[PDB]
Amino acid sequence: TEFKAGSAKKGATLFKTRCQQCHTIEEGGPNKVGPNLHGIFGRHSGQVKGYSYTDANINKNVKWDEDSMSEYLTNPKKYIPGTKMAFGGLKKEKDRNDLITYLKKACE
Amino acid sequence: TEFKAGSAKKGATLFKTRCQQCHTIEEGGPNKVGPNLHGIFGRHSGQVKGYSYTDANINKNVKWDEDSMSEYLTNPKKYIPGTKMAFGGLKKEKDRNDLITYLKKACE
Ligand code: HEC
Ligand code: HEC
Repeated sequence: TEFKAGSAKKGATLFKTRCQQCHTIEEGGPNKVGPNLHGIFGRHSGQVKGYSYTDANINKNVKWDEDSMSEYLTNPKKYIPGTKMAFGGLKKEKDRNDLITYLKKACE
Repeated sequence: TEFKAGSAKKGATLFKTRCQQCHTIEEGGPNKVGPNLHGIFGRHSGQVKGYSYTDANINKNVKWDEDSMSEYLTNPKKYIPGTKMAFGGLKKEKDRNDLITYLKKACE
């Protein structure tokens, strides 16, 4: 594909307003409705310890990158049918760019 | 009209990313390409001291409120023909809501 960096401040607010409801992102933050996402780009789907994932996400075995991430957030279920993440998606690239910007920084 | 409160954190990033280029908002911040906007909702257009406004904005005599503001940011020049603010506008209400949210808080 093609992915460009947007704004990490903007990505920050999007997170707080769209993801934080179900996820933490900090090193050592708790699993909640969703799994903790710290360190995600160095991992594959369904590997956070103690988190109960659907068969769907485990089997998908997604190696998370800025590119897999942009497609996933477009529409989570289209990408991972069976997934229990209840989020419609981020339709705008601009939106996904900003957010993945932040994630990439914050997840490391 | 009708104006609803969105997010002040989101409004914050929008500012930094869309307005800050030309405006400061803090009490005692400097005039720049644009006038300082601290205290704007208690004022009419073209009254900041030392700022050189166009005849256009002065004559318009806009009493700035969440409602005049939402329409202005839709398209500044459509609202104030002759105005020298070079910004296309914020097409989404959602976007304007967030931003006016922040402004209202930050401008006081
Ligand atoms: C609650 C309503 C959620 C919101 C809002 C978001 N996510 Fe989510 N996420 C949620 C669940 C229940 C799950 C588990 C899915 C399963 O089938 O097990 C997830 C999963 C993810 C993942 C997968 C990571 C992995 O370890 O495989 C990612 C990358 C993820 N969520 C990211 C994410 C972002 C960035 C969000 C905000 C736009 C977001 N999710 C929203 C629950 C919820
Ligand atoms: C520089 C490219 C600008 C950006 C980006 C934004 N504004 Fe602006 N603004 C700018 C100028 C040059 C002017 C003066 C217009 C004139 O004709 O004199 C303005 C003016 C305003 C006003 C009017 C306030 C007054 O005292 O009458 C407001 C409320 C305002 N600007 C707000 C504002 C916001 C919220 C912005 C971000 C989306 C924004 N402007 C962008 C220059 C520039």
